[PDB]
Amino acid sequence: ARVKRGVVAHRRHKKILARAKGYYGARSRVYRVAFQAVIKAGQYAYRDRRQKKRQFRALWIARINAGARQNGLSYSRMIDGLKKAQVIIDRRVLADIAMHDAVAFAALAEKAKGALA
Amino acid sequence: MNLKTVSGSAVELSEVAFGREFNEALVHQVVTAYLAGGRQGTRAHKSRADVSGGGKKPFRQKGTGRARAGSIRSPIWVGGGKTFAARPQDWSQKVNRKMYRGAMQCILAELVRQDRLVLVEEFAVAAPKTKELLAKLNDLNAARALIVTDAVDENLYLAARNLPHVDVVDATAIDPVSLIAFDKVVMSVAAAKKIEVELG
Amino acid sequence: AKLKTRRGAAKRFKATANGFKRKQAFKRHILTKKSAKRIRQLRGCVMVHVSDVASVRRMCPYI
Amino acid sequence: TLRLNELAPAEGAKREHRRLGRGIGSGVGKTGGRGIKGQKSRKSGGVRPGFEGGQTAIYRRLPKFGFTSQIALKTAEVRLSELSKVEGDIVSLETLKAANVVRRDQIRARIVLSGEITRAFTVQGVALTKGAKAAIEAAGGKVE
RNA sequence: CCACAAGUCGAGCAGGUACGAAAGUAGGUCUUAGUGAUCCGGUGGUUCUGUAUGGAAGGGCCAUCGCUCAACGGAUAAAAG
RNA sequence: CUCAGUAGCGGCGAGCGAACGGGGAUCAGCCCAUUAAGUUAUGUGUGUUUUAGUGGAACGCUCUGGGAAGUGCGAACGUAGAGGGUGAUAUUCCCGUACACGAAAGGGCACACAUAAUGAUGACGAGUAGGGCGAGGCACGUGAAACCUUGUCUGAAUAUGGGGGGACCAUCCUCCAAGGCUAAAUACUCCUGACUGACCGAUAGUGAACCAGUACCGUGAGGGAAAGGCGAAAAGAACCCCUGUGAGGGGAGUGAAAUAGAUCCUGAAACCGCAUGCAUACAAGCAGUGGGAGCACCUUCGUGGUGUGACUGCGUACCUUUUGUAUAAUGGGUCAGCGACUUAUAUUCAGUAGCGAGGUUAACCGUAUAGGGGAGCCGUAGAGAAAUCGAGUCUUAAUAGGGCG
Ligand SMILES: NCCC[C@H](N)CC(=O)NCCC[C@H](N)CC(=O)NCCC[C@H](N)CC(=O)N[C@@H]1[C@H](O)[C@@H](OC(N)=O)[C@@H](CO)O[C@H]1NC1=N[C@@H]2C(=O)NC[C@@H](O)[C@H]2N1
Repeated sequence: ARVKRGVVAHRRHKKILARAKGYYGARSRVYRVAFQAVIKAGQYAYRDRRQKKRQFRALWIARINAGARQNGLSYSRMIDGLKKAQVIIDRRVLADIAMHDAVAFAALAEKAKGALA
Repeated sequence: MNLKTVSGSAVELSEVAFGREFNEALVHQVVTAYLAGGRQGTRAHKSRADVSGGGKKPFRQKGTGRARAGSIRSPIWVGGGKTFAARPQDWSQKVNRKMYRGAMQCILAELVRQDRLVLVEEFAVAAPKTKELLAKLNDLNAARALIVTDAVDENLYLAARNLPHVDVVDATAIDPVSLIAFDKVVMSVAAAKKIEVELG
Repeated sequence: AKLKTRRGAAKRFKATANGFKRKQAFKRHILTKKSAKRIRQLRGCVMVHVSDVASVRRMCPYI
Repeated sequence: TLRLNELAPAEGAKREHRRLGRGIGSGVGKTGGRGIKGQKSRKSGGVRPGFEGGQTAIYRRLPKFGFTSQIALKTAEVRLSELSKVEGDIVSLETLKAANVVRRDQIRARIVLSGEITRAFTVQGVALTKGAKAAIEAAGGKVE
């Protein structure tokens, strides 16, 4: 029962090379190089699925800081005021409002100042 | 056990030979042992000692820049020996006498339960003609069948030789694979009683 | 082929109901300086230790 | 049911054999369970049984004792319960050999109280222990 | 106490004994070093074995003897550059 | 086959390893001077086999198709439904197959008779048995070492005699050396014929599917390759054009197909071109990843698809070996194909199945996976070195105590 490896080996190599599409030079042509590139891409993606949440929260915080400073507060004081006022709107929605609706963000800042008073 | 033939007559057969409960694991072991015993097992390969040539060291141990080699017939090299060369093997297994008998009893009982066993008072042909046997089997509604007789008549053997899906055997020559492979088993009463005496 | 008994170990060990028995060392010679208690307590058979039973079994497959 | 493609073995009767060195996922890849380096990782790597690294072995630091008896090889022990295998009522060395409870090259036999019997036997030329003789007589038998 | 092989302490029972009026004490020395496994043989005993049988030779069991095997768990009876 | 890895041998190490008895296969005895069984030649007769060969059943229509053996419908043969071929997959188209016949002439074997020879220079075994010395063989290494062989030195008795029974003696049992012949059961495959394979399918399988022990290498012995496939059928491309009357190509023609056009089935990858879309010449690094504008094409018009990816956070390959490697420690130029825990036997444990105080056969026989074959093996009792006892036994003066049970 002699077994020839050609068909299955070719399928596996072709699948790896297909996942390596778009890479530079030997990384999209040569199996030994392409296989390392795919694994490292997977490792990077696993790490960056965690990094993405941090980066987007940092962006929301920066935009909220800009809005609060336009309304006469700092970010930390505005967050403290909202907590004391019991408002539980999260930073993603707060930054969306800060970017797209200035009047509503002004109202939120006024509520935060009123609670801080 | 009481079973009727095709012509309505009543035959009495022992519960030991034709009424035992089905034991699939035992039947499977015996059937696979029979199939394994059917193997021939003739083959061989050449190892690094059997392949032609290869006596001398291809090149010196150090200094050439090559990977070290001891023979051109190394199993690593193209055209070299096979790493684990095969030899002829015997594929027969031992089957306990009681286990074989029990498997045969289980097979016969299951055939009786599934109605693939057909009892007939007498089964004979008047000439070694294929068409006569074919007509007999067709009126018995057993066109694909293993026929079991107390003794194999020469005319019956000759008539059955050329028919596909039809075989004829003596009562002392049944085997577990042939009892299962054919669609139906047409058994004469004399053969059934001899099988009863043999107790499966 | 058949497993072969290590004859040297076969000459040293015998099987009991639940193990192996053996003689004791230090009773062949240089006996004058030994106390009477050691003389009479090193006499007779004892059991093979459980840490050595497995090696004894591999060396003596049929006893 | 009862077809060549509808027969299966019992659950737990068959297992796949262990295949070493066929990738990371199998759990036995690369070294194949042999560990890293050393004598035992080599081909034919085990040491001879009874070798302890150089110190005097257990079977050599202990003394030899005893001698082998020759007539013990021809003496046969018979359990009392095995007497039921004998056909007939006469129990002798010949009939025990015929019943196959005694090997054919043995020259004498002994009966020990091990099991139980019901039939009455006559014992000719076979040694009996005290309890075996008592049981033989209690079953209605006799010795010569 | 201890990987093993070993090592250490021991009340008490039986027989024979020594010293004490006696209750008693004594299984070496205040204790902890003064040491060497297995194999092979020697010696004194022995109700064991004894290659047809009776013996015997040889073997077994108990006691004991022969290593600065000191590289001291001792690779050979026998070995430097 | 078992006895049995037992009894023993062994720097008592590593290892070596019987016999008796039992079960089978096959069976057979005959002679030493008027000389046997047997064997070999030759001749004749009978039987059998082998070397060419002959006959040998039964299918049409329809659809797809280049082509039918394939689809649909309905028939016929079968002692023939083994196999091969035919333009794709045929019991009925061809060769065959079952079966029935067949030899001028020659060869092999068996039996019987006839004639030679041979058995057979040998007529009961003397330089022999035995012994001293040195070696060898016996499972047996000088060991308590019997038995066999003999290089050297010696040396009987001769049936009222002699050999053996593992030092040796006695007694018993058993056999007759120093003269011979003898089939079967057993071992093997350069060959011949038939049949078979959970054997390979062109880096495999023989080194060799092909003009291979060749080419090639070496003074020589010797070493030793690579290399299969047009098409069903050559129908292998008449003729025209460019070119050097070259190579090569474009038409034409053949063909079902010519990107089947000659090193011609399929035509993967490394590697190398051409075309289109987007990006790219102020910006520093394992080349990706998470975001993300713009552009091009497509569109179910979008909270859509495909290609590209300005700008931006993070981010020093893989394997091995190591306390520890981006390491300037090892290995890899790349692709494709091959490349490493097997097989036999024995043993122990686990799972599973049969039978169960029992379980099971081995060799072998067997128109043969069946059925026979019970010799043997394991379990059912231990203690003791052993004789011996035995649910006990050993130790001991002990019925005490204690060890193994
Ligand atoms: N629109 C463009 C038009 C352009 C215009 N026209 C002008 C132009 O430009 N034209 C170009 C011309 C093309 C090309 N130059 C021509 C060419 O090359 N001719 C080559 C002619 C000679 C050729 N070498 C001969 C050859 O090799 N024979 C082989 C050979 O002996 C052998 O094969 C192997 N294995 O070695 C054998 C295998 O058994 O088979 C043989 N052969 C067989 N055939 C037979 C068959 O079929 N059956 C039966 C049997 O007879 C078979 N054997």
